Parts: sequence; structure tokens; C-alpha cells
Amino acid sequence: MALLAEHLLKPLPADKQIETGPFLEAVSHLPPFFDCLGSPVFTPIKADISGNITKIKAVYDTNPAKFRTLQNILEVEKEMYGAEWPKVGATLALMWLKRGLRFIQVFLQSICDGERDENHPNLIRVNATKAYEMALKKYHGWIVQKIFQAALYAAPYKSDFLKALSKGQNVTEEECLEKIRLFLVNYTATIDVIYEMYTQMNAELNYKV
Amino acid sequence: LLAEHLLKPLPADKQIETGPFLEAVSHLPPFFDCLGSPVFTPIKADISGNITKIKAVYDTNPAKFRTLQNILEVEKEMYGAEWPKVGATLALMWLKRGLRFIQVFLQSICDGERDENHPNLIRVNATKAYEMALKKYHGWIVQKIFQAALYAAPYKSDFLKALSKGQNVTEEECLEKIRLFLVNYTATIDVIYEMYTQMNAELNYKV
Ligand SMILES: CCCCCCCCCCCCC/C=C/[C@@H](O)[C@H](CO[C@@H]1O[C@H](CO)[C@H](O)[C@H](OS(=O)(=O)O)[C@H]1O)NC(=O)CCCCCCCCCCC
Ligand SMILES: CCCCCCCCCCCCC/C=C/[C@@H](O)[C@H](CO[C@@H]1O[C@H](CO)[C@H](O)[C@H](OS(=O)(=O)O)[C@H]1O)NC(=O)CCCCCCCCCCC
Repeated sequence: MALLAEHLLKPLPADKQIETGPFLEAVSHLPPFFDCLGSPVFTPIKADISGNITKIKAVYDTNPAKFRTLQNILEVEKEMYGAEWPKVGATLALMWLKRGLRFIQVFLQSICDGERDENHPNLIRVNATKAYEMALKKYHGWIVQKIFQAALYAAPYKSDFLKALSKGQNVTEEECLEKIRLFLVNYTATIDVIYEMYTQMNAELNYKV
Repeated sequence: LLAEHLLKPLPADKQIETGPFLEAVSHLPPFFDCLGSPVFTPIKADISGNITKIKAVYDTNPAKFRTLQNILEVEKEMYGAEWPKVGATLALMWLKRGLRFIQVFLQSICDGERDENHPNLIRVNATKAYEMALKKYHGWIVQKIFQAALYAAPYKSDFLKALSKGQNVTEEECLEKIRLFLVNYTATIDVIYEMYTQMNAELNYKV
């Protein structure tokens, strides 16, 4: 874990445009969040979210100036691929990535807000389930949804998850949550803006895996 | 095709050349794309990962690791406490089980094994393979994950068509070709398992 208060996202400008370059650099630090769950069953997840970032970084690298914002990627790739857009290139990679980013976002906000099953307060299952539901559930068929619920056991204890995050520092659970809460700030704002862009561009697809 | 990329027959001393073992097995991971589902992508990725770790250790010194047995001999001397849960020994320890999964599964279909109520499914075949290669190394969470994924298995007819692809071969001619591949294949795997037993190189930990 890279320390997330050390890798804040940029604030939103008046025009709401997100610079691809700093965005990807920022989000490259996030896939290790899945190592903090403490189980090999989450490694396909880590690998899949990395995949997206890698693809967007690759496309970006081709021409940093033409793909300078995220809005650009969608515009330019639509000229490139025509009718096949948006199921293509970095538009497709950011479509799925924005969903995993929202999972991390809703999940952490949940843990920060103190949400919990009162019967089982050192579990993180209700936080995960809520995150999953409002970020991913909709784009998963029967099989992957059953795979999710199997995988929800083998989620760690809250205290252990929060201890896995805070690694390198000598920081308390409530201080760690302070650093997370500050991260969430431009993180949420930015994810929110990407979702609206997908809606405005008609780049959002509903197909299930 | 698995057909053409046959494994070499074993020599009488039973040592497996590391180079040529890696060439052969490297054709195998596209076995899971014959399953026609994204759910199998992480399986394919794990097997490929084993192959690569072995490929890599081999590459630091081809001559020191001419054989797979050589690999296990060297790495024992090299790590003591950590071995066999280390390096290419761990990679091959797991590769062999995926290899046995493929072996057992294809043998099952070739033998005509089927559920008579669902004869165009391959669920019984995959279960048998899973039970006799992998299941005992998975905890109940992972096993529950296998039983969910099993519903993404393709139909037998489609699965055999994917195996065939470019050919114009019957379902049966396809199977005929697979039987030929299984001969040298089963035997090499058998020998790898045996080497892991003689070397105390086997671990029974569950994931
Ligand atoms: C015997 C045992 C063997 C059984 C094997 C069974 C394995 C089955 C499990 C597979 C699930 C792994 C997660 C990744 C699934 C992915 O398939 C999907 C769609 O994946 C996308 O697909 C696109 C094409 O449609 C592009 O290729 C994308 O890529 S592109 O770069 O080409 O554009 C790619 O990410 N991603 C998504 O569902 C998102 C990833 C999952 C997010 C989950 C986060 C929350 C989880 C809760 C944590 C408590
Ligand atoms: C949206 C919801 C999110 C949920 C997503 C969760 C996805 C679930 C992930 C589990 C499925 C992936 C299969 C991989 C499981 C692996 O955990 C194990 C152990 O794997 C080994 O671990 C070692 C350390 O102990 C080394 O790292 C190995 O490697 S090393 O190279 O580093 O030495 C590594 O292969 N492999 C294995 O269990 C076997 C491989 C799979 C074979 C299965 C074939 C059966 C398929 C049936 C087809 C009909």
C-alpha cells in the first residue's frame, strides 16, 4: 500500500475535465487495495483492475496530447473506431475501471461512515455487499454473482483489513480512517464526473459477464 | 491443436528435459479458451504463470536445470527452510495438478463418460477431473467457486468443435486424435508426480 493521503487525486476544475496523465498515475496506486483483503481469491480482481489501467496508459502513451483528458479518449476513439465504439480500446477499459473505482469508493466510504452489521461489527461483509451492489452487481450474470457471494467469505476482519492498509506507518485505526476520508474527497468527485461523461457521451454499455 | 504438439516419449531413466517440456506444455493454456467463457480466464492465467516462473528459472542457467529433477535438486540446496514452497518447484507442483486436470478431463470424454440425463453436458467430466487433481488443495470457499464456475462449461458438441477448429474432422476423429496425445501426456505427468513423492517435494496446503 502506497499511502493514499500521499497520492491524492487532483481537484475538479470549473469545466470538469480530467487529465488522463495524472489520473492514471494516481489510480495506479489503488490495485494493491485488493492485497489488503488478505486472500488469493481477490487476485483475479487486482489483475483485472490493473489490466484496465495498463490499457488506458498504453493508449495514452501513443499520443499524450490528443488523449490529454478522459473526454478526449472517448471523442478520439469514437473517430478511430466509428460504429464499434464504445465497446473498444480505452473507452471500454475505463468503462469497467470506473466500476471498480466506485467499488473501492463506496466500500471505503462505508467503513469511514461507521456502517456495520451491529450483530457482527468486526466483519466487512455488509460494506462489501453494498459496494458490489451499487458498483458491479448489475453487470454480472448468475455465475459471477454466485462467485461473488462465495468470495465474500474469505473477506478479512475489519480490524485486520484496516491494519493491512496502515502498514508502513505507526498509525491508529482512527487516524488511518482520517487519511482515507481525505483521499475519498476528490476521488468520489472524479468518479462521479466519469460516470456523467459516460452518460453524456452515450459511452455506457449494459452487457453482463 | 493439442493433437500435433505431442510430448516426447520418456527415456528409460525417466528424466524429463526442462526445455522441451516447456515447449510442449506452452501450447496447452488455450485449452481453457475452448471453454468459451471469461470465467476461465483466471484459470488460464494461473497455469501460464506456473509455466513462466519455470521458464524463467530455467533461463538463468539452462545447463544447471537441464532436467526437472535437476530443478528440484538445486532449489533444495538453495533454500532449505522455504523449499519446497519456493521457486519453480512450487510452480511445477501446481502446474502438474492443472496438467492432471486437463489429462483426466479429456480421458473422461474419450472413454465416453457422460451423465445419460444430460449427455451433451460436460459437467461430470470436469467434476471428476477437479476431484482427482485439484479439489483436495482447495478450501471450501474455492470449491464453492468451482461449483459456480462449472455452470459456465460449454456443451460437449461445442467443446469438441472448439478443440477441432480448423480441421474438418468428426467428433470421433477429434477424440481419436486426443487419445494419441493422452498417451505420452499421462505418462510424463505420472513421472512428475512420482518425482515429487521421491523428493519429498509435495505440499498438501489448501488455498
Ligand atoms: C477451480 C477454481 C477455478 C474457478 C475459476 C473461477 C474464476 C471466476 C472469477 C472471475 C472474476 C474475476 C473478476 C474479473 C471479471 C471480468 O471478467 C469482468 C469484465 O471484465 C472486463 O471485460 C471486458 C470485456 O467485456 C474487457 O476485456 C476488460 O478489460 S479491458 O482492459 O480490455 O477493457 C475487462 O476488465 N470485470 C469486472 O467484473 C470488474 C472486476 C471485478 C470487480 C470486483 C470488485 C469487488 C469484489 C468484492 C470484494 C469483496
Ligand atoms: C466479482 C466477484 C469477485 C470474485 C473473484 C474471485 C476469483 C476466484 C479466484 C480463484 C480461481 C483462480 C484459480 C487459481 C487459484 C490459486 O489460488 C491456486 C494456487 O496457486 C498457486 O499459489 C502458489 C502460492 O501458494 C503460487 O503463487 C503459484 O504459482 S507460482 O508460479 O508462483 O509457483 C500459484 O499457481 N491455484 C490453482 O488452484 C489451480 C489452477 C486452476 C485450475 C482449475 C481448473 C478447473 C476449472 C474447471 C473448468 C470446468
